[PDB]
Amino acid sequence: ADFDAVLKCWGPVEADYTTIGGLVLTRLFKEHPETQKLFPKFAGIAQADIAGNAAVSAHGATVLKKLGELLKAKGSHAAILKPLANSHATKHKIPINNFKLISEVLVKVMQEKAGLDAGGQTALRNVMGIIIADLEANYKELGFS
Ligand code: HEM
Repeated sequence: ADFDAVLKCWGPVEADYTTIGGLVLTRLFKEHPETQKLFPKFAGIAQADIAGNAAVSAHGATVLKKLGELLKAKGSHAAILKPLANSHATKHKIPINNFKLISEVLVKVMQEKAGLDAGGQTALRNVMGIIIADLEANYKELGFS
């Protein structure tokens, strides 16, 4: 049910993953400035210059596309999410807490831009909690605790 609740508001997100993606990463770097150093391609860009940066928006689209693919998948999740844990722990070196930060940014962006109401916000927090718990478990399998 919670996946369906999010999907009832996903139209404006998938309509323009680049614009919405840029809003998400811009807001992440604004509100949680310590996250910006986790993207070496973007670390050091003055905050005022992020909203208009096309590469930031393209990278925001990547996360939103993958979340959409996690919402619409008819086969194994687990198979979509294990590779994500692997790359984020071993290649990108992203501490787990950062996933909670980006999830809360997305909740707020969807409230503002995608009509996600109180119940939908709870549903999205539940979905993101499922995802984050799986990432955390897979991180631990790799030795990250
Ligand atoms: C559930 C949340 C997230 C999803 C679905 C997601 C998804 C992705 C995907 C699909 C890629 C490209 C393929 C790969 O390398 O695995 C990627 C790359 C990356 N992600 Fe994430 N990500 C998430 C959260 C984060 C967070 C919280 C950060 C840092 C705050 C982060 C930082 C990165 C970086 C640095 C890359 C590499 C970008 C590049 O190659 O320039 N991701 N992510």
